[PDB]
Amino acid sequence: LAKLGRNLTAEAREGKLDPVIGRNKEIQEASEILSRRTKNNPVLVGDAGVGKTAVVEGLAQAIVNGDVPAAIKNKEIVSIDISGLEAGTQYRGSFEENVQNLVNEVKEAGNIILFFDAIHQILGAGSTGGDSGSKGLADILKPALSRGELTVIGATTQDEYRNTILKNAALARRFNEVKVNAPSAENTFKILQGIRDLYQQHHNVILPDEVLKAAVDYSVQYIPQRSLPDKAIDLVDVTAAHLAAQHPVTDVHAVEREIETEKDKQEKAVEAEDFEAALNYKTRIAELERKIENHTEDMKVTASVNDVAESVERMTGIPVSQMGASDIERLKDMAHRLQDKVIGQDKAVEVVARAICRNRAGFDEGNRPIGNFLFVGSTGVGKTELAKQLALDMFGTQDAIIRLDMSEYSDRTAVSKLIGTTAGYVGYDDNSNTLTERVRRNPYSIILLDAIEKADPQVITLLLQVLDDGRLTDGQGNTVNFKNTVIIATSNAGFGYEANLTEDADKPELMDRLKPFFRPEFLNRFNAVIEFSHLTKEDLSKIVDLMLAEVNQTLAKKDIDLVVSQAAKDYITEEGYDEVMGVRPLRRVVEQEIRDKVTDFHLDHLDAKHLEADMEDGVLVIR
Amino acid sequence: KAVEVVARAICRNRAGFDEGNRPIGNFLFVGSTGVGKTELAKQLALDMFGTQDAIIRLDMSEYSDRTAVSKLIGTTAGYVGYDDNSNTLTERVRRNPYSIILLDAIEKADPQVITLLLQVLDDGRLTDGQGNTVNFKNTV
Amino acid sequence: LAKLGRNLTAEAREGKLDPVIGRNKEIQEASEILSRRTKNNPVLVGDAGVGKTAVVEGLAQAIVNGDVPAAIKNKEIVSIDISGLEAGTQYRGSFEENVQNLVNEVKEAGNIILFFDAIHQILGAGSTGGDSGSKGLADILKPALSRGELTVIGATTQDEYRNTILKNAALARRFNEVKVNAPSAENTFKILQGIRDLYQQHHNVI
Repeated sequence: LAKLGRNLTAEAREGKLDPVIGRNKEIQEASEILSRRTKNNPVLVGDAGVGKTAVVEGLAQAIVNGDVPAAIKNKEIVSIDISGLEAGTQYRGSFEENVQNLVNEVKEAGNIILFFDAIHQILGAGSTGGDSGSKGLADILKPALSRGELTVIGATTQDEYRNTILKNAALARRFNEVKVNAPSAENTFKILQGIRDLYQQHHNVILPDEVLKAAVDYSVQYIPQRSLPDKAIDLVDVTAAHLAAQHPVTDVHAVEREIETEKDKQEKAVEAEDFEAALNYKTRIAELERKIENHTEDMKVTASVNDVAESVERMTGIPVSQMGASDIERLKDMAHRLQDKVIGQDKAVEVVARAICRNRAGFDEGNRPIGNFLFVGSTGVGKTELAKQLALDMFGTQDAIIRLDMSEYSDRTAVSKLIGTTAGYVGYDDNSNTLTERVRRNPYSIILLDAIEKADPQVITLLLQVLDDGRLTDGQGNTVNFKNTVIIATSNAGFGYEANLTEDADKPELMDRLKPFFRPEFLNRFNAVIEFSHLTKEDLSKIVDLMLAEVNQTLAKKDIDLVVSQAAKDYITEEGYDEVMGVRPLRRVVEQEIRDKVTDFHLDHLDAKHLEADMEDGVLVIR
Repeated sequence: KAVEVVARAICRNRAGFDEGNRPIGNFLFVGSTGVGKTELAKQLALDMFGTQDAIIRLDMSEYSDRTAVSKLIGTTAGYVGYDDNSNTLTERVRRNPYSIILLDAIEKADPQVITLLLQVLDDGRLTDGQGNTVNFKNTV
Repeated sequence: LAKLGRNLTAEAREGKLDPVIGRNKEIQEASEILSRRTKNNPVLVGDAGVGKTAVVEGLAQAIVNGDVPAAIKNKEIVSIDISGLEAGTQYRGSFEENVQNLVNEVKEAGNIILFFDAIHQILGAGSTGGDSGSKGLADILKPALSRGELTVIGATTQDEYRNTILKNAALARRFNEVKVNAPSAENTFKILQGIRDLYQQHHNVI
């Protein structure tokens, strides 16, 4: 049926396959794929182009070489291309007979195996979910499964397998589950030596062992993707692309165009039978051809392994050139690296970092999402620095984070004064535009529940009781499976007191103040809690030292950099350390005080490097 | 002193001294209708932009919590969706990413109605009801 | 496929292009556009007739003159006109075979690059937003992206790129983002001297 398709054993008989190894255990697991006499259609799993096809091609290779038992002797494999469904019908004719014509050859041809890369869409012409009623093959093959005539094999998503329950009588009573995969870095390296000999000749590049190791050992730290085993190709591909910026302009064709001229004269010298001239041209061209071929030797492509490691930053934008051998370095130092940029209490990192530590170390129970975190505080700096700064040390950019706005969950005001009514609480922020499509790209993300208190304890109770098993069944009956997800829930906290030096006198009573909108069943699921702790009349200058740095970092884009006095604090803090507000005035005073004065002197075209921001009597007079 | 508030924002932007992500900044004029209400927005538009194009007025009269029972334009449910992306909000914001916004008379509504826009102007970006993001440049 | 289109390198070989410069950094950024062996379909950005086509024409010029590495030697560029979709069918026949016939030449002809000025509408016959279900090319090319047969390149609005999330598996796992543009007035002036010699002769003006 490779007519109509691709005969995979025929390409195996011709040596057309990539002999990748280390996947031998999945060929060992293919001992049952080939041997089961009935009800024998497995359920493979893998990524798009993962190479689980290459396993079955590796199985086909095992069939050609006789590395298989006699149960599968002389059994051909053909890949049936369902993606070419309806091709050639013009949507005026029919295809369903070309499906029964797949059956009509192999039922009598005898000893045919059939293959697919990945299918769920076959059950469109069958029993499926959202794509029910569409065109497919199952209307012809679902009988073939029930009859036991055709066995067609291939992979899909393990969570897509849930639709077996729709027609379990045809699918559950004919299938057997495969153990998914185990892409270890140990077998990666031997493959990576196979990868260079496949690609390093493309760009005249050398990819030694330290580059292959660095392509995974250095990159694994910053790749949360399932596509890591092939990320090493991207790094050496982009490396050659960036190294190719050295020699894009060799005029190899300047000599080739000379040869085509001299050869064109040579052809005319021959027709005139002038062979002193014809020989002279063959003489020159031979030298000219040797000149071209020798240009290759002046274009050796050699990255340093440090340059390959720098490729990880160039096309990602993640400032990590300082690294590293950083399996442990990040575990211990990212916690210290955080607090250098934090404005608030210091014990918050020990709560959140340890969960990033024990997971990355691998010391975590068999089924736990990271753990449920609760930060009690108020809006602004205290609310957002933790989630933002963790995301930049964990993941580097503003991608793997979702904010759950409880403002859409106001029990008091949900009468469509704002976004909607009470009925808007369900369904939309369960799987709709857009929740799940971001959870699937980022199974691992930061969840932020913004300000718990807006709703009934049952609203908030739904998510947290369900995060025990790292799995949530949505309104449509589909299950989202959570990997390694951290939730930082947030509330509007505080406490009323006698004197500002007695704010921290009543420690557990913060939870009693916040009690009305939750219960101990909600509280006891959290990892000890992160406190309310306040802005102190203490080293305020650390905020001012960073803000002043943000001024010059902002001005540095136009090569503008002033001297800024540390005495700027003396006018800022006067409102800054007000316990009523916290860190509210800090940004408002600086962005008003300096910004306007530096603007007035750019008009005089004065060089910033010789101007000094020196305040006098609470007024900034830049020198 | 009203010009020193509004002109400086037209000055520091045009000079290029502005943080990496700020729409211009949020301004509030407390006053009453007539001359005091409208001269600032109109006269700034003629010195910034010269004609009656880059300016939208958000009528809070459509946001009366007390009277939205369809005595006038509509009910409470008319508060959402229409003055978020509908005929015509966004097609004017796309021609004029930079425009003057006028919120006419805050007091007509619940603080949560007015709170929506202003908490979202921090990053110069607003996600609408259809899941699309409007990106604000240099908007006052 | 310039039949059916416009062969941009052929017009580059004939000296039919406007040699605008100052955009060399976007040709330097086209070092990856030409060289990436797989998952190599960039995401350009620009204004309508901005001349980001002129960059790729400037890239085509770089290919003709050998100002490019060997990764892209003898690689032709053709502009495939999606705006002529359904042209000649009378809305009685079909076009989807004339799409598979774009594939059928270049898959075996070898060493063809394909171009578009600006596309979002391809995913109408695919996965898009408001214009989902309309006619397009993506039903034939989205497999071609997954297979790695055809790479077609061009620009759009950077905010329109948000629809990648709909079929990220075909689009996010096959694309790379371009740094948009930087039209400075410094390089404008040298162009402006090129603009007068192109137009000042039209009206006998200096």
